[PDB]
Amino acid sequence: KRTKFRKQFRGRMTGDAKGGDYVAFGDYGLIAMEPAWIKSNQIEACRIVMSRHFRRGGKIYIRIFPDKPVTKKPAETRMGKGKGAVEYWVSVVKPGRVMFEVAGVTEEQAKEAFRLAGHKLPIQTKMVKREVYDEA
Amino acid sequence: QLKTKYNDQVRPALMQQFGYSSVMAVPRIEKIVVNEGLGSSKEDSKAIDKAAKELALITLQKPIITKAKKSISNFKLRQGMPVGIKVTLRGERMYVFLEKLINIGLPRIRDFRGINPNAFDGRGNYNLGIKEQLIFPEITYDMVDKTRGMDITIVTTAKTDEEARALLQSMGLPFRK
Amino acid sequence: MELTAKPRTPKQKLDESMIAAVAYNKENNVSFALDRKAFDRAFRQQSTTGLFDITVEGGETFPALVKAVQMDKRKRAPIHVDFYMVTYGEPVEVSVPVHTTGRSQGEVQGGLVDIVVHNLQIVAPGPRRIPQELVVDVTKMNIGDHITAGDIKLPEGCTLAADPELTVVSVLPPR
Amino acid sequence: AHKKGVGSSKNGRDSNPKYLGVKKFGGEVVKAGNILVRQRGTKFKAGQGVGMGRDHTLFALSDGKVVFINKGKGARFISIEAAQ
Amino acid sequence: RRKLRTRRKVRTTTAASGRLRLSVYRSSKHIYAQIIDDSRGQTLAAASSAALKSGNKTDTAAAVGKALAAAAAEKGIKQVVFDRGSYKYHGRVKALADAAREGG
RNA sequence: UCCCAAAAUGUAACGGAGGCGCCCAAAGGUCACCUCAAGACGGUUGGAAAUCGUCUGUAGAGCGCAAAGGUAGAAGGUGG
RNA sequence: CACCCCCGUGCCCAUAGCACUGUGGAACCACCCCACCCCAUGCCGAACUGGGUCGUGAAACACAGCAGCGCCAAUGAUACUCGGACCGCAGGGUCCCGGAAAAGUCGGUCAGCGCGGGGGUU
Ligand SMILES: [Mg+2]
Ligand SMILES: [Mg+2]
Ligand SMILES: [Mg+2]
Ligand SMILES: [Mg+2]
Repeated sequence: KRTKFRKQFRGRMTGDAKGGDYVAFGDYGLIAMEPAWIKSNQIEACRIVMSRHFRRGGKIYIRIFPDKPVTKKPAETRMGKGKGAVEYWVSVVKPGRVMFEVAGVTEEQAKEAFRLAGHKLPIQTKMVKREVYDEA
Repeated sequence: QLKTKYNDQVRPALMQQFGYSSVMAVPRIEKIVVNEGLGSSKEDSKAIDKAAKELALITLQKPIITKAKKSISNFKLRQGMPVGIKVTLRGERMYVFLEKLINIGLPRIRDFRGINPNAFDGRGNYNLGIKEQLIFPEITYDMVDKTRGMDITIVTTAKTDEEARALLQSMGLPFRK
Repeated sequence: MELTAKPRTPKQKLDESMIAAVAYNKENNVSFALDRKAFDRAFRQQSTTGLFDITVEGGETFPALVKAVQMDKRKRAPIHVDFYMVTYGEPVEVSVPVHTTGRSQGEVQGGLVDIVVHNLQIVAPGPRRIPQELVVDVTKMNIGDHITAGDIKLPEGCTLAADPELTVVSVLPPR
Repeated sequence: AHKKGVGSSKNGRDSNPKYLGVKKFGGEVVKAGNILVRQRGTKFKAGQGVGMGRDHTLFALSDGKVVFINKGKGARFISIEAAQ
Repeated sequence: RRKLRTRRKVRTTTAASGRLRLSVYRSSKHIYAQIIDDSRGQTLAAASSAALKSGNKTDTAAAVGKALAAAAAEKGIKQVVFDRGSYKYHGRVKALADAAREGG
């Protein structure tokens, strides 16, 4: 969710994935296919939903942590400088990236644990399976 | 006044216990020291005197006030402030004091019983943690100040503690069996 | 896998379903360019612990091994492949996957067993006889049973490159 | 007065004019006096025939041709392989 | 340890100098009062105490210094420089020194 | 002094961070010499660190203050 | 550069470094020995230093083996991009044309090159 301590601010830019593996920590995983900002509350909205579906196992890996502070409008003005260090924290995701990947539970019993998680995401994803063997 | 039996009792008896391709290679005694880390709990630009004066009349040498590492940790700590003391012995004065210890030091210790075994400086070097200085052939309460303690270091070319222990004791040393 | 071409220029393939790999050892690092589909259907099975027929256009069957494959992101599709020609008595080192069999005594119990490390690497495989898999006991494993390299029975010879006390599978607790 | 701080913390006004760089590159017919490199630390160390200002700068003692030498980085050297 | 010889050696300027440096391995009793020229790793003169010593080795001190200054002459050298080492310009070494620092 | 500044320089904003209006008869000139942080094992008031000791040790320390570059063959640490 | 090795001093300055192992001794080196004073360790001649064997090669060193770690490091394909030409409301993305990494893989090596002095080939 929210980081523990840091610097305080940032900026904005994009270009395709870079460190989003594939299989690892599980057999089934969910992959993001579009450039976006993933709100930390948009992850909970995913995890939590996923939990419910899984009556146990917790074999859910969320490997897209919010390494980013965004700001906002103190109400209107414009005559002041940097604003709202605290609007919210997001975690820039890029295509091919892997935010989710369950483990242990049946295909179907997974093709749903994701589907749902998809429904609260600002981007389109697609489920991936195996044959992932680069580095280890 | 020692050294022959040093070699002898040790060296020979060593090969006659070991098998050293040389006389040089056998473990020896590099140096014996005395750290006097007093003060800190006792800021006595007075007591500092008790130390050296004494330490010196017991080792026959002027030691160095191993001042503060400039460390100023939360508690009582600061820049480089006199806190402890260093007194390095080696060879003559080493041996001259050394023998005292093996003869009168520990031997003359009420409550004394010998000395723990368990290897120290796995570097074949022995460590000696002393305390009450009230067991010295040179310390006098009827001509001192207050009363303190001290630590002495055993330095030896002793490669392994195996060889260490041996040498250690051969030259003379009380082990609590 | 009848790969035929092998030039720096791939216009003649990039449009036409054809992957593009390279092979070698220390002698010949022949430029290459095999067919999409084929490799695609191929590597699936033999994976990287499977040497296959490499008769390049002209006919010169060669023995190699799937070393490293780098596929496109966004599109699960593979783009490049490295074939490290087989050997005879020694290749280098290989990647062999860990597998389980038989229900574990932790599953029905109250928890689920987890495979801390999917594919495992052992020192020296042994060209000609390199484990195209690795089934492992799990049953015994209860509520916190971790298995490691110092356990897994190896195929007569093969030595474990992976540090021993390293857990390959444990049976994770419930919830 | 009151009972708060003097100036409002968390500001951003100001920075500095600043400079530094390389005044004479490799192959330039340096000269007596010419400055060839302004730097902060010892990025480039006064090679052969180069003096070194107090501000880690570098200059020519004589005339000749500017020359650069980079030994695996870490230590750099500007020299002067005069023509004459 | 090796800091010392590199401290002296370094400070001892090379080409900016033009002059020549005279070493000395008087840590042992087998000195070498060597003389080398800046660039080319070439030793010109040289006057140890290797060819015998007549018993003197800490003693042959100035013998070699005088044996050297004298030496150079058969090369003709006006300017040289003492690239001593860890050796802190004391006696055994000041020997070769003063000795040569006049034998020439 | 950092970042913004788009690998030369330069480059704005009520853009993002932080310091200065000093200090040092020596914290200087020169000449000698030493070399760090830290962990581990073993040792006395000690017992968390700290003092002593022994291994490891590009220095992960230091450099009077803010940062950056720089630096151990010392700009780091003592004495004449 | 007759063959060798040893000592000093360079270039080079990790593909020349480490570690593990073996080789060397009385030519050289070192340890070792004593050291009142020359000069000296804010205490210790441990280190600087003065006077010298024997003994040793153990340590330090030199050399040689080894590549387990370091360090070096392809090719191929990719990232990215100068230039040209397009797409999507936008985040962003593409084609043609050159340039072209980093990481990883193959594999590479435990240097190589000088000057001078010493002692050997009984
Ligand atoms: Mg690399
Ligand atoms: Mg072009
Ligand atoms: Mg363009
Ligand atoms: Mg292109």
